[PDB]
Amino acid sequence: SGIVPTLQNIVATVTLGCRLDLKTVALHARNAEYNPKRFAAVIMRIREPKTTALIFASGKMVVTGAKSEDDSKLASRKYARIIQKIGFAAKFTDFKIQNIVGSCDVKFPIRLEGLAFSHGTFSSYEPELFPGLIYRMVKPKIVLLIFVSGKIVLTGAKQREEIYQAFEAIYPVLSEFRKM
Amino acid sequence: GSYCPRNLHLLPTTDTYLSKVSDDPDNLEDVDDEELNAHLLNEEASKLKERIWIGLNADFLLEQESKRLKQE
DNA sequence: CTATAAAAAAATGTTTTTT
DNA sequence: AAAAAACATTTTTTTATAG
Repeated sequence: SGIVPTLQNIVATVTLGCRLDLKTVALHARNAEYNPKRFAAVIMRIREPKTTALIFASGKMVVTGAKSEDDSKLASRKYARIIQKIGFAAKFTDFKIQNIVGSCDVKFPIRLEGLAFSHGTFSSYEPELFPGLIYRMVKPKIVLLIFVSGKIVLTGAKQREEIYQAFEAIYPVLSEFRKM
Repeated sequence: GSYCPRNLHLLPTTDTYLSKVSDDPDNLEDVDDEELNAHLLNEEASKLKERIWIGLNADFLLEQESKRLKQE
């Protein structure tokens, strides 16, 4: 009603369109974790606009870290200046955002052992397994995590507007199920 | 609001937060700002990494050199 | 670690064809 | 049984959130 989910995390996928050798990429950068026995990728954890990414020897890194969409696009734009300024061709093609995450505090305790009754056709709650209540929403398909205190994780969607609808929709339900 | 519900497009869209950043796929030469231009170590500094990386991964490098033997 | 989701490509890990 | 080309998973990365 009066609250709107804060983007705490966005995933960005991007293609650079060239099978580029990892060996070299790492040995040219401040943030250079290549462990081919471990992960098959290089790890550059840039400072501004704050990410982590994961470059692949086919040329399609996994940029994870953004707080927004200004960041996530630039985050992945900054590995496109480094890999460029090293020795490779490699463009910036198809910036697709795979995931966005959300959160906030509805500022009151929320019962979960009863939510599993009414809206339990969408729900799965095992108390001592994971204190959260998992809400599988269909329209749109964004997964909510509803904790006892009243804090919600709204990971799932690829558009920001999507996520926000998932908060608005579940609200009159977060209001009905409470500890007065 | 607390009464009649939230208006759909009075909240920001991801698509306004993407169109805020440049789309040039070739000329990514608009995000250069020194700190970025400093994620690329020189000779003496790059030579030290290759030297250290080789040692940490001399584990990895032998199985891959033996993968060169199964391929011969 | 438990749990959500989301990409990605080396790699081993399963089920199932074709010898 | 056996060697084989077929699917499926374990790995990693971020981030908040709480038993």
